[PDB]
Amino acid sequence: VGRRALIVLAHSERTSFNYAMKEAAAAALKKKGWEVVESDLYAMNFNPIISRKDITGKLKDPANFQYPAESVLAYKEGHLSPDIVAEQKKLEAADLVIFQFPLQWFGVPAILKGWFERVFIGEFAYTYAAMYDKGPFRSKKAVLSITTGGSGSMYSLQGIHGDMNVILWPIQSGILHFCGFQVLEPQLTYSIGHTPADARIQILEGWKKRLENIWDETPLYFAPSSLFDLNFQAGFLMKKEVQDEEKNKKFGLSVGHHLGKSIPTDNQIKAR
Amino acid sequence: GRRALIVLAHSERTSFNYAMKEAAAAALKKKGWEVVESDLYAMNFNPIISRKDITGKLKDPANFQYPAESVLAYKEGHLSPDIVAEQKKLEAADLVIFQFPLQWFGVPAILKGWFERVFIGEFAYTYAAMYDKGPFRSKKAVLSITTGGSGSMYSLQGIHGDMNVILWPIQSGILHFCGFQVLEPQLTYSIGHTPADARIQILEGWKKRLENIWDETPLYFAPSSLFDLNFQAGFLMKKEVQDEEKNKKFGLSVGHHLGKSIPTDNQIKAR
Amino acid sequence: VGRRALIVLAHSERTSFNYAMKEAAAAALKKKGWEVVESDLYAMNFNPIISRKDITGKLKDPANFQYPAESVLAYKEGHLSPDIVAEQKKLEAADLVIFQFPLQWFGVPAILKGWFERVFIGEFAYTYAAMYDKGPFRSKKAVLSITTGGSGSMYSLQGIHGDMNVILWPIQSGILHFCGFQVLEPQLTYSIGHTPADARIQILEGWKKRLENIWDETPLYFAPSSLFDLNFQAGFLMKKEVQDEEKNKKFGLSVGHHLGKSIPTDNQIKAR
Amino acid sequence: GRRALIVLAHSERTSFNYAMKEAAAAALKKKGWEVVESDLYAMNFNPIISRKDITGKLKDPANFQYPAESVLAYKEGHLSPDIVAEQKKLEAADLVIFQFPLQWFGVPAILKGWFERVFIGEFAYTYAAMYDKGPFRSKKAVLSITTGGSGSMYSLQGIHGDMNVILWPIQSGILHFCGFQVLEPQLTYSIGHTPADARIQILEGWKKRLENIWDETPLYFAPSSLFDLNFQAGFLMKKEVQDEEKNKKFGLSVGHHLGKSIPTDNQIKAR
Ligand SMILES: Cc1cc2nc3c(=O)[nH]c(=O)nc-3n(C[C@H](O)[C@H](O)[C@H](O)COP(=O)(O)OP(=O)(O)OC[C@H]3O[C@@H](n4cnc5c(N)ncnc54)[C@H](O)[C@@H]3O)c2cc1C
Ligand SMILES: Cc1cc2nc3c(=O)[nH]c(=O)nc-3n(C[C@H](O)[C@H](O)[C@H](O)COP(=O)(O)OP(=O)(O)OC[C@H]3O[C@@H](n4cnc5c(N)ncnc54)[C@H](O)[C@@H]3O)c2cc1C
Ligand SMILES: Cc1cc2nc3c(=O)[nH]c(=O)nc-3n(C[C@H](O)[C@H](O)[C@H](O)COP(=O)(O)OP(=O)(O)OC[C@H]3O[C@@H](n4cnc5c(N)ncnc54)[C@H](O)[C@@H]3O)c2cc1C
Ligand SMILES: Cc1cc2nc3c(=O)[nH]c(=O)nc-3n(C[C@H](O)[C@H](O)[C@H](O)COP(=O)(O)OP(=O)(O)OC[C@H]3O[C@@H](n4cnc5c(N)ncnc54)[C@H](O)[C@@H]3O)c2cc1C
Ligand SMILES: NC(=O)c1ccc[n+]([C@@H]2O[C@H](COP(=O)([O-])OP(=O)(O)OC[C@H]3O[C@@H](n4cnc5c(N)ncnc54)[C@H](O)[C@@H]3O)[C@@H](O)[C@H]2O)c1
Ligand SMILES: NC(=O)c1ccc[n+]([C@@H]2O[C@H](COP(=O)([O-])OP(=O)(O)OC[C@H]3O[C@@H](n4cnc5c(N)ncnc54)[C@H](O)[C@@H]3O)[C@@H](O)[C@H]2O)c1
Repeated sequence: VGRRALIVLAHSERTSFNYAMKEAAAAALKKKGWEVVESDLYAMNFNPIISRKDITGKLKDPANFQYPAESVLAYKEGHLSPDIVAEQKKLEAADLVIFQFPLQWFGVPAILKGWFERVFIGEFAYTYAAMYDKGPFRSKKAVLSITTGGSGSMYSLQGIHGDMNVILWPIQSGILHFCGFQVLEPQLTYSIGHTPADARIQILEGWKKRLENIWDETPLYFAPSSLFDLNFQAGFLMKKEVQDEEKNKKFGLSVGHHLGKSIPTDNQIKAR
Repeated sequence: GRRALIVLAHSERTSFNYAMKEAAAAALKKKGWEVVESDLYAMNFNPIISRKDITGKLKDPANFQYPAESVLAYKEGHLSPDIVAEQKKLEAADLVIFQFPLQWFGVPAILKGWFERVFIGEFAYTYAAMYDKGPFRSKKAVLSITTGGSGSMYSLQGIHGDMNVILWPIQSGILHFCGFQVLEPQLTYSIGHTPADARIQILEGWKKRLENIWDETPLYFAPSSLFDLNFQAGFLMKKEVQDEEKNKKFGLSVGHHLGKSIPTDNQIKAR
Repeated sequence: VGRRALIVLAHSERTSFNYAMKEAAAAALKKKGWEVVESDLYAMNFNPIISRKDITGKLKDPANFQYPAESVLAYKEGHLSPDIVAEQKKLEAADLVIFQFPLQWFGVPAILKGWFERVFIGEFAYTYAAMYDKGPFRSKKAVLSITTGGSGSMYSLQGIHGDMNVILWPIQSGILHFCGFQVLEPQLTYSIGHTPADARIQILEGWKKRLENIWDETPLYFAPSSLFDLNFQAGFLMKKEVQDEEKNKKFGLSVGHHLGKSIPTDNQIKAR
Repeated sequence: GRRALIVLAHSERTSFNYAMKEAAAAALKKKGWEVVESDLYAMNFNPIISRKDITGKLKDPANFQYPAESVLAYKEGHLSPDIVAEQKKLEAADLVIFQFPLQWFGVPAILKGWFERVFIGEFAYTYAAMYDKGPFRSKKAVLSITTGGSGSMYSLQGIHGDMNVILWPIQSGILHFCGFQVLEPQLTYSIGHTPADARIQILEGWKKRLENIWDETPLYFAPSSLFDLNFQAGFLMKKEVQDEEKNKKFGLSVGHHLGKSIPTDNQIKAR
């Protein structure tokens, strides 16, 4: 029939390049016969604060409330807040998830951060049994599309701000891959606010061209979970024999699994 | 007679996070500190940047840009009063303690929003004064983080990976960027599977540390003097500093790894 | 706690239980280091009728006068009547607002009703941009303290008068929450004039005990405004996908958002 | 030759509310009604209950209670003359029309005050005779409300919530409590966004309705016969009526929802 795509947008202004890049992605994907659902978080007045109000039924323990535990029960028993559930249905349907946002304080905007917190509940988005490459969204692909005010030189190995690969790691590994997603190469649009209108149009056309064949792309490299002992008594440490195979190599596996050695160039930006 | 701000991002008074805020307040007051708080959930703090944050005339309502508009609003004094209140707390504060649970490898959304609305240009950073030359070089900040995951999971060989990498965007990208000297984070791992007697110990450990907090060495970040702070040079590391570093085996920091090894616990232990 | 509290009182007699409960609240709060400001509306000879006299400057349109529009301009340009402005300053300062009044005709007294009408002006207390949980007083907490002549059985589900939750809804949702307030559990003191002296003393002591730790209480549940399309073309209706998630559930969200189903027990009286 | 009272709570003669008062007067006179008015703003009506409302000897000036004192003052005939004047209008009136703009989900303060000062015990209610057995069971009342908000906002799925809930305290708690049979309210939503052609239609609709107003079915309120009207029983619903209602899916009314569903438009449409 054709595949489904979710576009999460974290910018308040319709006049923004971020909004322009959401519209371009929708356009490009529909024209290739994709169904396209959106979460325009500001337009939705999405609520990004985790609270008791997120559970609409009986709390297991109202006197000693813990959001991890309570939210998971509420999912299983089906009395999560309906605004959460609506976003979860969009994700279950979605084969590709595009996150369009401006980098703010080296991270996702608060409203997108809150979306992850309220929507990516246990049992739904991760278990513990099944982390990382074995997680519930291993069927799905995700891509970050980020704009910055700072130039790309500032996020180079020798830039004042430092390696962009380090900045992306918590989001791409810690949030997206943790839940199973195969993470595609991020679309980095540097110093957008010093780019003249003719060149922005080019960037949009570049973005649209990429989305034509997005599904065929190689994902970023993360250490398979098979390299680790996935149980508590072992501490989720990297297997003793994998440490032995890696002792000799000069490069580490990834930004987070640098292993006290060099990080593979553009681990979080380019695939191999 | 120094001042301390405690920012707390947890909704429940029954939490260990709340317990660690109370312990810090206690310990600091007893050493003659003034202690101001921002309990963000109790304040029902609003973490979403919007036009409503500027209370006066916009420079350009048809083409609104939060960076530029917020900065004018600071200079002309028509920021939203809830923002201004937090800024006054910071101007007064010598030490800032951020108490929060790690959520999705980061600060909670409400604390993230606080940074976004409160750390406005000209007030918290300019670009002519970045990093060690920034407006808060007089001040010290420390993260106090709790996790659900065990510390083995955030070791070099842990499933989740090096905690130094996770802390970098916050400690360098937000705190140091604005000038703060960043102290060793208080990392309290897998708190919900720590027995009661050991939690009591952790609180007492926290209180003991805060007695002599001010004397501590800060974490190492590359001085901005190692870089060409102008656009034509690209804010790249000076050509002669690259020459001095060519030979060394370790990089400077997590973000300035320079394609080499990261100094062990760059974001966790001081030099 | 160097926090501020406003106590609005709508009873004419100093000999009243209502006055006794104002005094008890002031006592209890001061002793916990609160600043306490009062609006004793009868003692102030407060004027509760909206008129042109409420605007002291130039009317925008004297031939076709509309209090909503004119009052809002007068706030922005700073020429509201000084008696209104005085009350507004009390509100801006106040973290907690306590309304102490006798139920009169299933509602607030006329003088308190007038206070709402003259003091809760647009831009100050509400905009249509920011309604309900996004409103200007989301930082503040409010509580109703109501006395009745009728017994509590009369306002039970099977009482002659009917559910008290229905009676409170217009005030707590329509007035307090509309302006942003987090609304705490109302203090309902039923049939006070047929309570023996020893039990009245108990009620006062109960009230004082509650106010010690008032700030830590959970607020009443109102449907978040994030469940709705906050714009005119959509009709401020509940989002289409939230209605889909709620179609199946047996209980409605609140007294006003009952959705043609059962109302959550004591939605306007107890928190969850 | 029946009589009608029109109570109006709007200050401006240029208002749609005033236009709807004039239309009702017109329509009713033309059908041979006598029409008395209470234009509360024009009367400079005083809506605050005070001691000044009793003009004779108080029973207990040191411990004053408005319920008790006002009732004695009615029986002994020394109520304030402005109250008495309004009471005479009510005694004469067969139909009472309340024309007002919704203000804060309620009647305006001045109309609220009118109820408080005019609807005194013994005159408008006793505890002997509440609801359908009350003194005004001979009379009919109708609310004519204008709103600024659109009707979608007061639908089951509207931001503001069910308008049936909003009307309940007024129609049941004030009007029916005193005996009135309450007719379907005339709801004129978002009048200030209605073009002139459609306003003319609404007025004509109002006038057409008033021609045959007296024949209309009233709104459904639970008869007081479903309850034990005595204090020892607590004015609770009879044990055998609860038994008849156990099985039904819909409750009786908005206030007597009985923990179940409210009958659709209980306070807006007759059954
Ligand atoms: C709180 C906060 C923190 C921040 N922190 C960081 C940080 O840590 N690091 C960092 O690098 N940056 C940071 N920034 C900067 C931020 O990343 C940039 O402001 C953002 O990336 C710019 O993207 P935009 O879509 O908002 O741009 P806009 O300025 O909204 O858009 C750029 C230009 O494109 C124009 N345009 C829009 N659509 C079109 C179209 N279809 N065709 C042609 N022209 C078009 C616009 O009118 C405008 O002139 C921060 C900003 C904020 C508010
Ligand atoms: C949305 C979300 C995302 C998350 N993502 C991550 C993630 O990416 N990585 C990660 O590692 N974790 C994650 N977590 C987990 C989070 O780090 C932990 O839940 C948190 O750190 C636990 O601290 P707490 O204060 O919340 O614990 P609590 O359960 O509130 O406290 C722990 C125990 O201490 C007790 N206690 C309370 N006060 C005292 C006292 N005074 N003295 C002694 N004992 C006391 C409590 O009663 C309880 O038994 C996430 C959680 C959420 C909600
Ligand atoms: C116009 C009007 C309409 C009304 N409509 C309704 C209605 O629709 N529904 C309804 O249920 N009720 C209604 N009522 C009744 C009203 O709610 C009650 O009369 C009111 O709540 C009683 O409170 P009070 O403070 O006036 O009581 P009071 O009678 O003034 O006080 C109660 C008792 O407590 C004593 N007392 C005072 N101070 C102290 C103290 N410090 N310690 C101990 N004892 C003390 C007093 O002397 C007295 O004996 C209405 C009343 C009016 C005037
Ligand atoms: C303090 C306060 C609180 C409020 N609270 C609420 C609330 O909680 N909820 C809510 O929904 N609303 C609320 N409102 C708004 C109120 O409900 C509306 O403003 C009011 O109902 C609109 O009717 P009006 O008579 O005032 O209209 P107007 O605007 O005075 O008149 C309506 C239009 O009809 C025209 N018109 C006048 N006479 C005629 C005629 N003879 N023929 C044809 N056209 C004519 C007028 O010129 C105008 O264009 C509140 C208002 C105030 C002042
Ligand atoms: N990390 C951050 O978020 C960050 C840091 C610094 C600056 N900024 C943003 O960048 C702005 C910097 O402005 P500025 O005063 O430094 O000037 P500018 O950088 O916008 O213009 C001057 C410089 O631009 C460069 N440049 C390259 N191509 C150019 C072209 N075609 N035309 C003109 N200049 C060209 C040149 O090196 C020149 O020295 C800030 O106002 C802010 O918006 C963001
Ligand atoms: N709810 C309450 O508690 C309360 C309290 C007091 C007053 N009120 C009432 O609420 C009113 C608030 O006014 P409002 O916010 O409803 O005004 P509004 O936003 O409805 O007025 C502007 C209208 O014009 C339309 N419009 C104009 N140009 C347009 C265009 N080019 N394309 C599309 N649509 C266009 C807008 O969509 C909108 O419907 C007050 O004046 C008062 O009457 C309500």
